[PDB]
Amino acid sequence: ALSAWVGYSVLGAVLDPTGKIVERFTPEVAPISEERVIDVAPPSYASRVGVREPLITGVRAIDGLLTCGVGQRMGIFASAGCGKTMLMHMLIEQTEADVFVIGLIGERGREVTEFVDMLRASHKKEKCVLVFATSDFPSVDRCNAAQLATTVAEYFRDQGKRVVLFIDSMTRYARALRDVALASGERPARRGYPASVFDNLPRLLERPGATSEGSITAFYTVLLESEEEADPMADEIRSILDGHLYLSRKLAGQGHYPAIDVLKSVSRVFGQVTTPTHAEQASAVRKLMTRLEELQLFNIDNDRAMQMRDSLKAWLCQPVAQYSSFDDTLSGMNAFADQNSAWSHPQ
Ligand SMILES: Nc1ncnc2c1ncn2[C@@H]1O[C@H](COP(=O)(O)OP(=O)(O)OP(O)(O)=S)[C@@H](O)[C@H]1O
Ligand SMILES: [Mg+2]
Ligand SMILES: [Mg+2]
Repeated sequence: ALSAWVGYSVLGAVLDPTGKIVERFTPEVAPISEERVIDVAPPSYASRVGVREPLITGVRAIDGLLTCGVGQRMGIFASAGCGKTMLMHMLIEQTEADVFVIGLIGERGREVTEFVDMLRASHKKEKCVLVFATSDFPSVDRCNAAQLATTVAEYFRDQGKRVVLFIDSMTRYARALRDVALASGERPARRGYPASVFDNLPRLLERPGATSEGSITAFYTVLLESEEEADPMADEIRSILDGHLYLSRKLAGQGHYPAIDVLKSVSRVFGQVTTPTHAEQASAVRKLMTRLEELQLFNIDNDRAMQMRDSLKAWLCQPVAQYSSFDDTLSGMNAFADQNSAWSHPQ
C-alpha cells in the first residue's frame, strides 16, 4: 500500500516513481496535496457515466474519422520509429483540457530529458505533470510510475477537471508487472507472463473514465515488438481498450505524420460522440479510403482516383504545431464524403 502526495503541488513538476518533485518548470501553482494510495481498484461499473461528449484533439484524422470520447481509453499501437511519442506531444499541444498527466515508463534518461525540455517549451506548462522511471530503476518503481500518474489524474478528476493521462508505454508496464511477479514466486502462464499480469493490466487500465465530477481520458502506447514473435500483450491490451490508433511504418517512412493508418484504427465510442451527419460522412470517407487503397498498389479513371488519393493523404497529413478546429475538420470531412457521392467509378 505505497502512498504518495499528489495534488496542485505537482502541477508543472516532474515526479520520480515515489512522488518526489525532482524538477519544476513552473512556479508551484498552490501548496495543496492529499496522501493517496497509488495502486487502488477501478471505481464500480455502476458509478460510471457514459462516454458522452467528444474530446477535441485538434488532429484532423482523429477528430474526423476516429473521434475520441471524454472518459475514453485509447491505445496508440505502433512498432519502433512510427511516432508514438511525437503523437503524444501533438495531442498535448492541440487538445483542450484542464490537466495533462504523462507517465514515462522505462525509457532512457535522455528521452525523459528531451520530453521535459519539450514540456518546458510549451504554452500549457502549468497544466502538466510528468512522472518518469528509467530502465535503470527496478521494475517495482516502473509499475509505481504508471500507478502514480493514474493517481494524479484521479486527484484532479475528483477536483472536477477534464484530465488527459498518457502512459508510454503499456508494453513496458506489462513487462515490469511480469518481472515483479516472477521475482516473487509466481509461475509463468502465457508467453512467460504470470497469470496475475492479466488481472493487473485492467486494474490499472479501467481507472480512467468519466464520473459525476470530472473525467480522465487516457492514451496508452503499445509497442508492436516485431512480427511473429511474442505479442500476447499487444492483443490483450487491444482487448481491454475502447479503441486504438495504429501507426504504420509504411506511412512513417514517407514522412506522412501522424502515421495513422485510419483503416486499421477505430474509436469504439465514435457512434455515441458524433452527430448522425458526422457519422455518415465518416462512413462515406472510410468507403472512399478503402475503395482507393483497393487500387493503389496495382487512364483517366485512374488519374482521378490517384489524384483524389493524394488529396486525401494531404488532408490527413498534419504537423505537430498545426491545429484544426472541429468545424474545419468537419468541413473537410464533408468535402471528401462529397467525393464519395460523386465518384469516378472505375469498376
Ligand atoms: N509526427 C511526427 N512528426 C515529425 N517527425 C516525426 C513524427 N513522428 C515521428 N517522427 C520522427 O521520428 C522520431 C522519433 O519518433 P517517435 O515519436 O519516438 O516514435 P516512437 O515509436 O515513439 O519511438 P520509440 O518510443 O523509440 S519505439 C522524431 O525525432 C522524428 O524524426
Ligand atoms: Mg515512445
Ligand atoms: Mg509480449
